[PDB]
Amino acid sequence: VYSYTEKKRIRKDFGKRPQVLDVPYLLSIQLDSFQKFIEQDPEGQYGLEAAFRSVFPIQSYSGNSELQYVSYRLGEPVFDVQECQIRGVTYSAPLRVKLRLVIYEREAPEGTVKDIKEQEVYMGEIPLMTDNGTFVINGTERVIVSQLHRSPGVFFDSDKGKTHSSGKVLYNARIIPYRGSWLDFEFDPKDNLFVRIDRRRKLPATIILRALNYTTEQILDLFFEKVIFEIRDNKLQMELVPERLRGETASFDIEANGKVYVEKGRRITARHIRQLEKDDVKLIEVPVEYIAGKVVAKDYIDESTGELICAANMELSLDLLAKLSQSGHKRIETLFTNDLDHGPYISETLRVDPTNDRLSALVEIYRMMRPGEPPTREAAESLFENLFFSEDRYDLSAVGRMKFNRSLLREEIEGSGILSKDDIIDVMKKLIDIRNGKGEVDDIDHLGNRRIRSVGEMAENQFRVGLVRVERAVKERLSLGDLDTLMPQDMINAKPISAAVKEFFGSSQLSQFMDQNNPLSEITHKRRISALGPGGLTRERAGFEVRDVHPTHYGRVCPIETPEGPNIGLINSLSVYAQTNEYGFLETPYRKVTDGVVTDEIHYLSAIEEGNYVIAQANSNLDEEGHFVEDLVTCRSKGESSLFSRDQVDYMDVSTQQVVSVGASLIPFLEHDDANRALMGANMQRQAVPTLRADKPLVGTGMERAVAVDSGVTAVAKRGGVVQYVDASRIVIKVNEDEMYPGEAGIDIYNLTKYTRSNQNTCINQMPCVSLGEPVERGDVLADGPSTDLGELALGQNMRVAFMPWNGYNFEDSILVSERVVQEDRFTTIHIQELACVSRDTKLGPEEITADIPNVGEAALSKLDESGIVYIGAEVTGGDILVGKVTPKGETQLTPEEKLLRAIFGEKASDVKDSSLRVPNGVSGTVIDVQVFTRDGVEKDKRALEIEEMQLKQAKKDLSEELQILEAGLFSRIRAVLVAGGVEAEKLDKLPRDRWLELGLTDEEKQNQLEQLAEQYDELKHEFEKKLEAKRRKITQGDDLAPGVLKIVKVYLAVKRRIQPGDKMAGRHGNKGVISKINPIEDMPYDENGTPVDIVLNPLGVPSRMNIGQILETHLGMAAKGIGDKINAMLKQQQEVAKLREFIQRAYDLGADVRQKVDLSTFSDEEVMRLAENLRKGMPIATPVFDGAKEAEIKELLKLGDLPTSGQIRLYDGRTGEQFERPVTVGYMYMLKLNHLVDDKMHARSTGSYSLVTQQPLGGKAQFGGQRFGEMEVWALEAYGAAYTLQEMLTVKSDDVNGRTKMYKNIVDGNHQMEPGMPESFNVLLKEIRSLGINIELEDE
Amino acid sequence: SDEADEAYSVTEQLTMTGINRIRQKINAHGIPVYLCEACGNPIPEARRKIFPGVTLCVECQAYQERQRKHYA
Amino acid sequence: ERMGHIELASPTAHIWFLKSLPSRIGLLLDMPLRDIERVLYFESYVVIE
Amino acid sequence: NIGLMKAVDKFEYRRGYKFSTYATWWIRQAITRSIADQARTIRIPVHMIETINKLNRISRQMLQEMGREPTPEELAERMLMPEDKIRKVLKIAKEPISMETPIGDDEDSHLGDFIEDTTLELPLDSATTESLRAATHDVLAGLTAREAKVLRMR
Amino acid sequence: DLRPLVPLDGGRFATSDLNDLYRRVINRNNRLKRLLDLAAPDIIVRNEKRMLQEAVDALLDNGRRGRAITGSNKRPLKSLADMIKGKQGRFRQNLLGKRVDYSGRSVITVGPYLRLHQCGLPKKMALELFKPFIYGKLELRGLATTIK
Amino acid sequence: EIGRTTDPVRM
Amino acid sequence: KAIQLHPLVCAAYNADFDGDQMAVHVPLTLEAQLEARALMMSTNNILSPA
Amino acid sequence: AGMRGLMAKPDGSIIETPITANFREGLNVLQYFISTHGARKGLADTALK
Ligand SMILES: [Mg+2]
Ligand SMILES: [Zn+2]
Repeated sequence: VYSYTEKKRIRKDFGKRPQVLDVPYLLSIQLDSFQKFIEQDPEGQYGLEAAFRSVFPIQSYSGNSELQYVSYRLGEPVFDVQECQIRGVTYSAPLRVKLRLVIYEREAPEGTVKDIKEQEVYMGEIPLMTDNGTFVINGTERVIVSQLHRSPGVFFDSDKGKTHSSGKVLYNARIIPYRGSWLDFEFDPKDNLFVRIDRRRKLPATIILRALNYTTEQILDLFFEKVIFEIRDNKLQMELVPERLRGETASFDIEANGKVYVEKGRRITARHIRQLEKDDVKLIEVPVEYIAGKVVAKDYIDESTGELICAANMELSLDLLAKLSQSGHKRIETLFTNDLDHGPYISETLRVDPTNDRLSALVEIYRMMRPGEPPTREAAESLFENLFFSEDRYDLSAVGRMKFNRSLLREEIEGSGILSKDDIIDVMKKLIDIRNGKGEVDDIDHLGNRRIRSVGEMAENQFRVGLVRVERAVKERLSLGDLDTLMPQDMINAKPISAAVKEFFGSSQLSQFMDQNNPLSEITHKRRISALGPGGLTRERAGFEVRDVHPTHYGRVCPIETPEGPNIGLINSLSVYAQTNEYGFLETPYRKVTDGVVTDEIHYLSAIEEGNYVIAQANSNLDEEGHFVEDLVTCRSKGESSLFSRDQVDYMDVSTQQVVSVGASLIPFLEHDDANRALMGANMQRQAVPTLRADKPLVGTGMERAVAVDSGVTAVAKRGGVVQYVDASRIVIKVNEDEMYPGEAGIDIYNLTKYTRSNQNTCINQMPCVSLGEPVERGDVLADGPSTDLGELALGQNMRVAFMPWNGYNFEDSILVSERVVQEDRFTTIHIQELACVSRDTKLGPEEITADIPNVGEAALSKLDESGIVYIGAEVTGGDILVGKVTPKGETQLTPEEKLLRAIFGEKASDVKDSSLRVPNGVSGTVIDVQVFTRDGVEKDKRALEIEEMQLKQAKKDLSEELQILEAGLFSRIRAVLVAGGVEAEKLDKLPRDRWLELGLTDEEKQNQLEQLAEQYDELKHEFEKKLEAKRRKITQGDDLAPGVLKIVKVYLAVKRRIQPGDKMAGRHGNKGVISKINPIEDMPYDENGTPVDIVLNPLGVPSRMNIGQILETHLGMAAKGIGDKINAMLKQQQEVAKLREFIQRAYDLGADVRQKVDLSTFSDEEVMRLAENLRKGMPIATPVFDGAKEAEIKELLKLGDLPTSGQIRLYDGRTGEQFERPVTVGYMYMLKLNHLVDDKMHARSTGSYSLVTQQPLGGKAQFGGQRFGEMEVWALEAYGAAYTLQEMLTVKSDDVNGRTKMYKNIVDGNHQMEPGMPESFNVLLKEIRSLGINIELEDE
Repeated sequence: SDEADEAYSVTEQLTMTGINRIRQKINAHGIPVYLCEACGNPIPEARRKIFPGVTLCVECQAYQERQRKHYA
Repeated sequence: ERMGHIELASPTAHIWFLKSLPSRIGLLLDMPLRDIERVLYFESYVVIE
Repeated sequence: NIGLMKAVDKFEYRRGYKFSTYATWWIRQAITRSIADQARTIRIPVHMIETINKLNRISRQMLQEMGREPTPEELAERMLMPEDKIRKVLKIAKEPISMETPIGDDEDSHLGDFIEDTTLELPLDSATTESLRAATHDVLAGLTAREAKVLRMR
Repeated sequence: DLRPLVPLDGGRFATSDLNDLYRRVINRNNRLKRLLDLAAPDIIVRNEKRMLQEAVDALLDNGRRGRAITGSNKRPLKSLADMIKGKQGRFRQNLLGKRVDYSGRSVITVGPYLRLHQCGLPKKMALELFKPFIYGKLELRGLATTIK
Repeated sequence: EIGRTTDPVRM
Repeated sequence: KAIQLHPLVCAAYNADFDGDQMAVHVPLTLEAQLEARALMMSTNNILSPA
Repeated sequence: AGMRGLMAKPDGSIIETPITANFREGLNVLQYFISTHGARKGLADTALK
């Protein structure tokens, strides 16, 4: 089986581990999220419905006349994606909501309304995610990177011995809900348990217990055990059990049934305990000095006189001895403790507890929560019960409840939304257990503790914020109920809702510009997992362990791809096969393992569900039948890794790539590279710029085809068929009737998107990769895009690189490129960039765009047309006038003696000042699109009229050609549809083509299909005319611009940067580089045959930074190119199809037992010709990431062509023509450009603009600003002996208002010398220190 | 110089430090005692053979490590 | 360069000479800063001879 | 509170009427004149803020009665203003931006670091002016005394 | 001109927060005078004097008061002493190290054809950094009539 | 009776 | 369009050629030029000051 | 060429499971994950150092 865009060039594939689960749609993480958010599901689980069902029973406070929710719906997008990008608007959906007003009766507690109003109300506009997960917010293509934060739940995270001496690990727990306020228990070095509220002052944790309506005694019952004493006619026969005995001395004569077993002096052991556990030990007679420190459990008062005998939680003494003796209490309750196991914590907490009852507790926590404000019963009542136990301002989500109930070892993953007394009590218990008994300080980088949000959840949260802050006002307006003077349109305001959602989308920390310069960059931006933003941890104060990799990052987050820089490991990118749970934790696929068989069933696993299991590994052989080839297979039970026998593993890794991401899965031979090198390679190849002729990765990894398919940059067939008419601009697909939907014409029309700017100013572009007359099945790619090539993801060019130094032109990391690469133009890029000339209206008048401009010759204003704007196609150059913009002005107040000169020559002081948009300096491109917007009150100019007419003609052409093609489809339909059931072969073409709509055949389901096709024709033309009139409406109806502006004009330059010394090009393994020289054709080294190397890398790169991957890629790529030119040589001499089929079929075998099977006898003798033609440039070779082409197969392939096995040759210096000693390595390496072109970075400032508050220059190169002579450069000049360079560098050059004129004129008259004065900025600092009361002056004036 | 070379150097010094600590830990030679310095009991002499200079028996030493396992 | 001024209808303490810690107002009266804060925000009268 | 004082000094008891209904209009008008007075850092009169508030009311009414939003030459019928005073009023309503607004990507470059002074003159302009001074000086040197004096007086 | 209110395109304005803080203080002070003119109960004048104390304290530092009074946007106002203190104040930023004319930037390469004392330099970058010297040399050389 | 605050709305 | 830097001083700058960038400042005055040629010129500087 | 020793984890704990495969040979996935454990600690400490 092979698809026709795979059948063309079948990339040769090493790799042996069979694929078991295909790499799914790489963008599902956003699509299904936003599908949850914006598809109306009959339930409250997901989407807007959850928000409405949480916020829309609307009862009026004390009015009891209500407003309730019925249903909603998304409107129609006001513009399509294309118009929305161009005009520039958020491609939105009007969010109609059909609410139902229910006015209750006065005296309607029964539920008896008077009447009801029910009416849909437009409530804001949630934007729409385009087909590729990218929203379009203001024309710009935005992406909402999914956020990774801490799950709502309960965490035990004692800090590890920092705050106090002795390394005393102080234990603490937190209940971190979704909505509400935190609640954190913490221990002290005094061994006391305090509660806190969300970083407020401390409080002993039992205050919350006393404020939960708990007296001291029931708190003792919940928290401590009970031991009851008996004065069995003499002095305290106490009840006791051997586990209570465990770990003690012989405090007395340790007896049992009157017989001694541990005499007084000997320490308790486990043999004593177990003996006496058999010995029936429950009660003994012990000395009453044993209770010299034991806290009495409940309150004891003499009931005879009302006197207190001993209060709750107090250690006993002989005072309490005699007190119980006077009333003879036979039982005395205390709390057994043991600082080894049952530490006394709530004991001393109540000791230092200042409050007693619920009222005192409430007032205490009120003075804590809202200081200053005087306490009072009802206020603190409402506050405390609103904080944690109200629905409105508190909610543990489903996530919170699952994680909380599991961390407490409950078994219900469901339950309350708000907290409960059970919650706090059992969390305190578990905390104490962790302290003394068994627990753990779990972790907060464990992906089972970190949940993934997304566009769905976040947009729903912001929509909830909008809805609640509109429901407040609707509550107020529904305070004063009325009958027929208020609808469900005037009690709701769309402003706060849509305002908040536009808030979240337009300006946030997450919704960021898309990286559109590379399908890899695009699809890695969409599936990115950022741990910052509103609700996450900030970059600077983040500190640590979130940044490190954790053993549960296996398969849910790529270890080796993450943005180096001050935020590393905060911006993880999701793994290849990773998915999101229902809840939000990151699950990874695995294959079920039976006894000794590796099942082909796949189970997805959450994060905490790995440690319970022992999991196999992808690099595990097996004898085709589930049974492993070894009895020991490698596994990782919990964190660590070992060998385990065949009958111990339950799950195996689905494929060897699932540890890496879709960014680093494209790196050939990654298994041989340092981790930092895979990191750098991922970062670089994400950033490659799409070149002129997208070549192909000569050594890929077999993931690029799926990567180019998933990122929708290319146009894939949504249905098979035959490509009827191809074109540089569009593809037309005549569908097969196997797939044709019954009531319709067959045709499908793809509009290939020609040169249009990507967000990084690169040139998006699509080319038909299809000839005329070729079949194409579903999912096939018909038109490749930027950096896609027959579906392959091609980013750079494969070049004959040679690893030798060559004269110090690549000293540290430089790269010496030959000029053949500039002559073939195989790094020439394209760089479309807008330029906007806006014509606002100042109070002196408007700014016209006329060609009439002062002070420009005819050569200057030549390339413009009569209306001012530039022609399409003019090859503008640096400084040319693109849009003539002459502004009104007046009242020059001209200097003396220029009035003199003007009087001596008599020229006109034209009131208009030139401010025309010109091309920037250095840029020299060609204008390729000129749009003109207008303020609809403004009358259109000439050229704007011309562009409107052109767009209207083109739109009529487009929609009409649509109608023509689709009606031809209807013809090739029902016309030949006649031949089955009503056949009329040659009486068919006689009557015209409009005919056959009224032909006489058996009026059946076939004739019914004829009528349905013809009426589809009719309605199709009617919708054509409707859509065309609406199109002309949109094209002429006028535009909306920011206020004040009178008309905008835009130019689109197309620049074509070739390459030059400075342009940073690199490879896929971290091998960076900057071009240094660009040698002639000849000075390159050349081999036996005379083929010069193209690029010459530094050989000291390889060992020092361990990345052998580039060398293995070079060897295998040289082998692939040997196969390529062997095929080419066989095909120049028109050998036969026999020899080509033979040799190619030998090529696809290559020794080792591979997972690829190709049978070139099932290929047509003509079909092999297309393939071998595709291979004449060379042979592709895929290499899965960790299970690819081992080196011996590289050797056999290099031997397949007659290339040397060693991979090295003897090169000849082009200059001297004398052989280099010591054979060098040459081979075809895949080198990328990068988007750090020297043209964008080079910048020189002599004397330009200046800031306004401080009289210093401005920022970098956008304002023509100068470089920063910052502080440490001042230190460097001070450490040197320089003193005058420093003075002129901070006085004359930047800040002195007059120094930088007397130093400009002095140079201009050839006299280098300066008059320094005092820098303006110190005068500003003087003024502002003096602007406080702090007087400051200068002595010795 | 590159920004990954520095990461390599820091990881290499970190790994070397951990390994040198662990490797300097275990008893290194060579003196028998035949006798626990906290319980005096008879060591299985193969165990002491494992580390020339074993000063504590398995139970007491495991209990010691368990005890410092909390830092409290 | 020119600097207008503002004749406050009531005096009002300089925050720098009050919360620099050592509170210069505070110890220039040898008076604790908590009490100065009680006096400044009209929460506690203070005697002046 | 000042409105409440002014109400109490004018309040009548003999009306047999509740006080709060008398104090409410007073405090409302006082607070509203305040918020029109010194809310923005560029005072616009009570009449302009009343016109602006009416336009906001009319827009929040018209966005749903039309469906998406009203355009300025659509409020020519919803409100009866000249359809260009609407232009200027929409222009005036915005608030100025804090010059330390954190510019995008969270670099500390604020908008203050992007506001150039378009009042200074280019040093090329200064050198041109002074060299022009010199040129006229040595030109006028090439004349009589009374001619040069007449041209320095005229 | 040290707390400017420069105009932005299309009618917006760029103000510095010192303007807003001064306006706050002036408003509250004039209202306090208007209160003493009517001799309100001491509760209101006490509240107003508290408000003035807080306003001047915020104009001085905009800290020291729990919640620094944010601007229209929910960001705290850069007070006056927030133009002196710290990595963004005048001291560490605009006095010790300044943005400097006569200074370009560009990627570097190797160039082993160079003596130690000399550095390559692009023609365009030198033509830009060295514009005034070129004007002087031209004018003194008679090629250029006048400076324009 | 109260501890303290600044929050002039509080006072 | 790239400042070429003689390969020996790249060790002092710590400037590899991955794309690292330099700022060229100009000494205007005569005192400044004489300083740069008598204090900072790269040939008067071959001994690390540490 | 030789084996690339025992990798350390971010804390400094040295995984007794050592990487026995060098770079000229491949590395099965466990070796690579265990290596990235320490490698990203290196990077994340040099970006802040
Ligand atoms: Mg660098
Ligand atoms: Zn022992």
